[PDB]
Amino acid sequence: SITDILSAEDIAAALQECQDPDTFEPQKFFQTSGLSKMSASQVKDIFRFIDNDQSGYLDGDELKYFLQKFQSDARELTESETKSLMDAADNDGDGKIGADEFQEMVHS
Ligand SMILES: [Ca+2]
Ligand SMILES: [Ca+2]
Ligand SMILES: [Ca+2]
Ligand SMILES: [Ca+2]
Repeated sequence: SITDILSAEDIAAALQECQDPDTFEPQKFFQTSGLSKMSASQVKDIFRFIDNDQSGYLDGDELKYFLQKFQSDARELTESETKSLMDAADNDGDGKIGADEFQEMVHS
């Protein structure tokens, strides 16, 4: 589980940092949560928990509910914040985030 990989305190800190709407920034979240320090294998396990429909890609509602995978009572991302996530990750113009793209974004 995500819980088996990141510390609960770092997750709590990351959510605290982006409590107000339109303050989520991918890079800050990945740093505060500790995701940017994890190995490729650990980042892939997190990717699998976020990919709710097991399509192999993050898209649609999975972006809006991104924080909710870390704590089920977290807020939804705004449309602007979901666009920031896609802008940060997409490199092949398909409008979805593959596992490779996720790894590259997290480690940036
Ligand atoms: Ca490391
Ligand atoms: Ca998916
Ligand atoms: Ca909570
Ligand atoms: Ca893509």
